[PDB]
Amino acid sequence: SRCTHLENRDFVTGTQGTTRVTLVLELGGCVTITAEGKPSMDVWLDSIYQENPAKTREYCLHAKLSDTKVAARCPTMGPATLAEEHQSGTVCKRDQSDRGWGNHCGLFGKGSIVTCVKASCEAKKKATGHVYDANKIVYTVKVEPHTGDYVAANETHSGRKTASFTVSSEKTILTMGDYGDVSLLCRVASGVDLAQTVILELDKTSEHLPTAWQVHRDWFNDLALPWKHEGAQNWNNAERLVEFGAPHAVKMDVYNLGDHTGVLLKSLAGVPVAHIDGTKYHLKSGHVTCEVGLEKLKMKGLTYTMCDKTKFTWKRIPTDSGHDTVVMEVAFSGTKPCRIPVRAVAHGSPDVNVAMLITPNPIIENNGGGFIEMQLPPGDNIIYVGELSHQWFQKGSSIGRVFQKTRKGIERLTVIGEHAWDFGSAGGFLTSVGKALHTVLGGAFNSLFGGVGFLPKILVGVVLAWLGLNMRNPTMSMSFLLAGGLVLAMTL
Amino acid sequence: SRCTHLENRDFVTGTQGTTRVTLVLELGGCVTITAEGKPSMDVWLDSIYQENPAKTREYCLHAKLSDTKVAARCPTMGPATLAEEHQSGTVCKRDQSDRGWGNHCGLFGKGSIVTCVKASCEAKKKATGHVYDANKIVYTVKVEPHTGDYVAANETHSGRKTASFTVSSEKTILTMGDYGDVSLLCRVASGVDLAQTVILELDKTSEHLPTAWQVHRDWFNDLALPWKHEGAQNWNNAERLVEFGAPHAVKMDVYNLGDHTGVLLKSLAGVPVAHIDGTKYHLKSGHVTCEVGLEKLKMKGLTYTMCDKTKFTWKRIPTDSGHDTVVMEVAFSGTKPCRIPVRAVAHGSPDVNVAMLITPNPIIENNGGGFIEMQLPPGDNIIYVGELSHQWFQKGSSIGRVFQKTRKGIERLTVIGEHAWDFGSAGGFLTSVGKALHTVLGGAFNSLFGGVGFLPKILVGVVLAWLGLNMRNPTMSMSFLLAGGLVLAMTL
Amino acid sequence: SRCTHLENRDFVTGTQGTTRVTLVLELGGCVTITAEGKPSMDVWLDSIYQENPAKTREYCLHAKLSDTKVAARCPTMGPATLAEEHQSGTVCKRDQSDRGWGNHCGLFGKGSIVTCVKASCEAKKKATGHVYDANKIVYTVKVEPHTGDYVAANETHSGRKTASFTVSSEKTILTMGDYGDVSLLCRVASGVDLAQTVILELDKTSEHLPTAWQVHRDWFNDLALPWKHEGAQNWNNAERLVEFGAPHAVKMDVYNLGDHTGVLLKSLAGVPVAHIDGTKYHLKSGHVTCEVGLEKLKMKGLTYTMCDKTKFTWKRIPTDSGHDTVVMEVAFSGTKPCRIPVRAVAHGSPDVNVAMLITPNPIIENNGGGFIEMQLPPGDNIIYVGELSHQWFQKGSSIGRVFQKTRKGIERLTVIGEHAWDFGSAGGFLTSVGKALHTVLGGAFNSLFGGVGFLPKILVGVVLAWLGLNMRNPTMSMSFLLAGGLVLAMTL
Amino acid sequence: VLIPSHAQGELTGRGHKWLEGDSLRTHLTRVEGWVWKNRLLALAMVTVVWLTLESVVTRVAVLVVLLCLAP
Amino acid sequence: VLIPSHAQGELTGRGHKWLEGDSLRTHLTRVEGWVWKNRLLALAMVTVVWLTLESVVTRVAVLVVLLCLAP
Amino acid sequence: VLIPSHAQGELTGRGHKWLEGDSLRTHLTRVEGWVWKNRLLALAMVTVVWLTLESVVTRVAVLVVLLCLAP
Ligand SMILES: *[C@@H]1O[C@H](CO)[C@@H](O)[C@H](O)[C@H]1NC(C)=O
Ligand SMILES: *[C@@H]1O[C@H](CO)[C@@H](O)[C@H](O)[C@H]1NC(C)=O
Ligand SMILES: *[C@@H]1O[C@H](CO)[C@@H](O)[C@H](O)[C@H]1NC(C)=O
Repeated sequence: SRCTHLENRDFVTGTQGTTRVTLVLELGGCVTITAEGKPSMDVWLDSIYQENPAKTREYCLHAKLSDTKVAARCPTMGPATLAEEHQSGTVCKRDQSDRGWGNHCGLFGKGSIVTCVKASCEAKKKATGHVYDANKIVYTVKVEPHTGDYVAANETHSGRKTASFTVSSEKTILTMGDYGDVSLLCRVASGVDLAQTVILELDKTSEHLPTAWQVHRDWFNDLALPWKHEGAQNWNNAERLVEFGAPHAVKMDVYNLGDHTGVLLKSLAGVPVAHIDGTKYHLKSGHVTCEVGLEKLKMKGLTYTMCDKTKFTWKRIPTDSGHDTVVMEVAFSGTKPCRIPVRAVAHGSPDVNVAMLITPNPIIENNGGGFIEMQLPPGDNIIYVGELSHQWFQKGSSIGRVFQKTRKGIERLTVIGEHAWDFGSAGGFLTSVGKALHTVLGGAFNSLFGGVGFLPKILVGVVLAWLGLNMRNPTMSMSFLLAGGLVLAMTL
Repeated sequence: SRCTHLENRDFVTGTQGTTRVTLVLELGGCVTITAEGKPSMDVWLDSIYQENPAKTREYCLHAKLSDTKVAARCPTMGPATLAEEHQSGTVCKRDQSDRGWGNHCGLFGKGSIVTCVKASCEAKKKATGHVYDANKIVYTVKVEPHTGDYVAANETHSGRKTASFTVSSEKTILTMGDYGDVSLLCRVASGVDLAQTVILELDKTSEHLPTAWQVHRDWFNDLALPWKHEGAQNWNNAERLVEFGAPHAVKMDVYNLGDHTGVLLKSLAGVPVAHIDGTKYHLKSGHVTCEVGLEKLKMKGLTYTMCDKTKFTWKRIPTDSGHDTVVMEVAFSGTKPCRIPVRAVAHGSPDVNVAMLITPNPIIENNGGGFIEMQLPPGDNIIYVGELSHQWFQKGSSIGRVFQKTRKGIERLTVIGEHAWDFGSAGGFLTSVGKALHTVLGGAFNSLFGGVGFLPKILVGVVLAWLGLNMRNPTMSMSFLLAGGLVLAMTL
Repeated sequence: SRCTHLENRDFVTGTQGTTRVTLVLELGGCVTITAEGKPSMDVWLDSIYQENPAKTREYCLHAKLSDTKVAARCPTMGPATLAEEHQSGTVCKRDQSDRGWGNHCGLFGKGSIVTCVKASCEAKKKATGHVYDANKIVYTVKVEPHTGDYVAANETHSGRKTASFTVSSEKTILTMGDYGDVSLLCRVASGVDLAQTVILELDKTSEHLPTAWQVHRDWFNDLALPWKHEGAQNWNNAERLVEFGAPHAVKMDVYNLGDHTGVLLKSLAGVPVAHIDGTKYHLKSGHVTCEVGLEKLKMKGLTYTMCDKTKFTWKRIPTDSGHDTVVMEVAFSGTKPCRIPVRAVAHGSPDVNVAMLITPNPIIENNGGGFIEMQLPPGDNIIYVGELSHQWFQKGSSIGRVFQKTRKGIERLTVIGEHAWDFGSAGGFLTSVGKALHTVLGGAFNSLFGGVGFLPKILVGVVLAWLGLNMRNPTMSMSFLLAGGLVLAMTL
Repeated sequence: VLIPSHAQGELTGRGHKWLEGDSLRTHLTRVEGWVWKNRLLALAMVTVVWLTLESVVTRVAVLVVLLCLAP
Repeated sequence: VLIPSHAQGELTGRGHKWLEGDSLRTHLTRVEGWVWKNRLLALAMVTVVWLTLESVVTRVAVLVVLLCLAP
Repeated sequence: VLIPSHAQGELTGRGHKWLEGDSLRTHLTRVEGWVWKNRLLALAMVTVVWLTLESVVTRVAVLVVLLCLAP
């Protein structure tokens, strides 16, 4: 049961006869799939990476300046000119000095002056922007059967399976061993928007920094630095790291603005970190749409015998998972293998089972089993495992759980619904209408207010509310009602 | 395919039972004529030229002047005279000079003076006008089968067949090899309006200019430059390049206004270019109406077995053509010949072959085959070639494509004019009435408008709109109808 | 009497007790100073010139282009670049071309393309601007006494005197033999504006053109052509004679817009010509104010005997001059020197002389004298020289001469502008008021609508009239008469 | 691209002038030649103004404006 | 002397065209430069037209007409 | 994290220590860019405020103030 390790776990449920289930998988999240008569699976998107991306630009972070030269002219002797003005990799400026008898000219007045320096980029002071190729990125999905064995985060479950989806991938069959077989399919076209992502890499071996960052393409293209394309010989806009002092007689001075790394890193704030693993460049934020096929899964040990009721013992006592589920582990000491006599009752002992087992048909195997995961109705309950028993009090009210489930839905709804409304296993008659409305609403609310940001959005919403107070006639008030909906959407 | 090479191809199509389809083969464009149960063809017009078109008149752009001679007589004596006034091919002027005992006359006053110069054109500084002969103009039209072999623009497909059309030439039958015989008629009488058209040469074989321009008969006949007919020995109005100085004592200067060529080249701005290829004078704009006789083309290889699904490999993966088609190439290592098992499956309908192939019955043969082009509906699809596959997301939108087709139609009607009305087919009422009204209205409008120019269009529109606002009676509404009609038509 | 050789003679007249006359000498004019009891003087500004003015700019009139090169990149391979983009004297352009599998790229889309040519000015096709220096320009004033021996314009008078003026100069004393001394003071700072003037020259060797033109500084500075200062090796804005055709797939064509000289020569059409005499750069328009101290002029020959009336004969019979003035020459065969008895007696009125002699105290000498100039009353006259007589008829009319003289005053006001008040000025309060009014009006009208030119000034004047045709209040009704004055100021 | 002229009245003086007469009246020629092309429209345009501007005097100003705008 | 611009006159369609866009643009650059040098007088005449009102569209019509009539 | 801009203190007005005084005017490219990026919304605000307000100066000054408050 991997996904006990992880906040942002989701549950999905299939009816009897449910054969194929749509999901949206995302990094830092997991789906526990359950269905009637079928073993449960934990499914998650492990990693989004590409080997050897292409690259877009290099930016310079610290200029090296050298070979300052100056030329000047008396006030009527026309423009001063330097031979270096046309050499590649130089920064120049032209200006007017003041001249007179005191500078060995004939005339008092203004006289032309020009200055140029060689400009280069300091060793290991470049930023490189890498970009993805839609045909080569790999979407790695992993699946684990709920075998009822527990393993830590620094252990590997014996039955973990992996598929590596790509544009060439078609559809994958994963042999789960005794649990049968799962069909799995994922649409890379539905993945991250590879167009708008740039992987900003700084030069190597910085110990106390991220290895790379994931940044917006237009922001990266708007950096205020000298730049060149891959393999180009010289830096464009090299003047951006240089300033020229005011001219003074025949003399003019050049000031290096120094290392701009600090203003970059201070500008890289609120920005998701990325990762690099040798040649593999990984994202850390993204999602994919997949289509899990429960057709051929089956359950181990439905013919196994019932265990001895007397021989159980708690190894891990019932405790709260923080998902409103109870997790536990029993040792067993009889002859094996056998089915674990799990049941639970509400207090007053009506002898009606209220255990929602997430673990299918719990079994003690010849060398494994005994972990159990349950959901229970609110209030006072008694859990039983054979004769072994434990009083449990379940915290939240039913209306509280309903609200919390809606809050989880809303929490995912911004990220997933902006990608796709249909997380909820194709409630299609409702879901398609909701998707259409949300699509056109997002179209409006993004074409307007696009890039405005939450605070300026809200401020303009308040301006529109004041216009509401200024609406002379009912139709104008309807236009305010539209602005009300806008300002609500932006405040939410 | 050729038409892949061009940003401007039209997918004319015909149902089963369709024959003798009608095209209007705009130069600088291509037609992919696809017919159910028949081989697809690419058809286009490759050249419009005439060999050695006759010439109208010549201008000179830089005068050579020589033998300046002057005579003058005292004020009471009489008029000054030169024989160089009668010896034709000179430029001359008579004027009056102040004279007196300052200049050895007997009496003060104004006395007659005459000046003459010989004039001729500078070497290779002529310009020349040529005019097409409606019974010697030649058209050429090329057809190429969709064999499923790709061929770059610097290579020649083995099925590229050329027809040459002269108005004396009846229906032409071209044997497309195994696919059978296509036939054409391309009656030259639908060509460009040769009466409007003059070709302007500049006599030099300049290394950095277009070799000729195409210009309207009026503008070329209006030029304010000295001119002659071919083989006439001397220039008329040569004075247009010669400006006399003001008289002074017994003397007048003659000043030469120098080379006009930069003026002419700048005044040409806006004009269509042409080309000269030895003796052949090619236009670079036009069209012709072709009947295309498809009735004898036949499919190739409907009786071959399928290929083995296993052995296909992507030589070139599916990629967007920019024409909203998917273009791809496979290579196959099995025995030959065999039929390619192409399919495309929509996400919504896993059992439906949605692939609308442009290529007919795609075949592998001992030296060719395996290039494929298809069209797909917007959204998410998986292309297959037997076992080989590729996820394709068709980026367009149905309404967007229809709107783009309306834009194409508007463009065609603008550039072609009335002939556009009978593109594709006779089209019954809508086409014939549209042609009739468009011809009548466009003829009357061009009769009023011809030469008025852009800013005068805007001026007249604004004037008519202002009058429509100002004036009283109901007929002014019709004037506004004219005002809007002109304004939008001219602004579109 | 040099001034007889010109059309535009002027007369200036002094009573007894005339001292320092003020003149405005004008280039191409000539002033006859006359005074009671003194010899008359011709005075004129002979020439204005400077040796080797400083070159302000060169402009190029015909670019040579060579070494065309091109580089291009497939749609994602970033900017194409050339080493030529940085060098001196290269013109380059960057653009995009449509590329795809038709030209061996992998992607359909817009490739990057760049092209460069060397651009250099062809041979002699340069225009050079020169600027005068107030410290070095020399104004040459000449003076000639009315000694009464005639000479043609083709021959040099025996007593012509030259003064050269510069900032180094002072009251200059010219000794004219027995006619005494004359004092010239001329204000170099009162001459032409040396900032507003530029001499433009082309190839001086051009057989049928003037050597130079006296253009205005702002026009020459706003010329569009490629330009550089003297000695600079590389043309700024060299692209302005070059243009690049639309990108084909992997090519851009480059075109030379040809010899601009005809455009420049046409644009000159407003301009007064100038002149170059080896090193001496001469102007052909301008004026200087001068003060001519008459006080030491001396009458020659008042002690001589009267000539014998018997012995005159005509060397040149009387004639009009077009200055409403009669000129003649007599021979003599008595002993000499002597004083010529010249008189004129109107008709039928024998005792009233009417000979207003302009050549004073006429004398005949060994190889000298004998030429006489006088002005006469309109109508019949008899001219006598001793016993020699001629029945001159003086055409014209009494009021006609007054009208002609006052019209010349308007011509003077038109061509001089402000300074016309100085001409003939012996100081007077009314003249000072006139100069004040003219200076304020000229300052307003030169600032308001300065450089607007006559047709746009007509436009603005009539617009200002229209804006006053029928108006709400008289409070700005002056505007219509100001417009009338503007029209009058426009008219001339 | 283009070289403008400059006003005839700027420097003046009595010297010989290059193309002295060509600065002004020549500009009328393009208008007359324009009329000789436009004529059907031109008379129509005139009559359009003439019929609408029954306010007589402003006919002249309007048609002068139109003719001077006419290339 | 003068040669008229053909730029619109042939109305011809698809192909390759000499110097097309700068032909249209340079007229506007002429008006922009004339306005730029005028702006003192232009603003004065603007306020003079403000002394008048048949309509604001008349005001802008007269201003545009004047700026197009002059270079 | 923030460093306060010295122009708020500007301990002597005689100073010449950087370009930055002119650069502050270049920083109006923030407002102008916000204008250029949102012209249709600005024109919307224009069309709104030009119609909704009766006062004439506020129909400039308020929009100016809002565009200067926009970052
Ligand atoms: C996993 O971590 C625990 C605690 O850090 C440690 O006792 C155990 O040995 C680790 N096992 C592995 C395989 O790293
Ligand atoms: C066509 O162009 C390609 C450019 O890559 C070249 O390799 C090939 O040899 C050319 N073929 C012909 C026939 O020109
Ligand atoms: C002009 O003057 C020269 C000498 O200065 C003389 O020889 C010649 O005869 C003169 N010209 C005429 C036409 O007499």
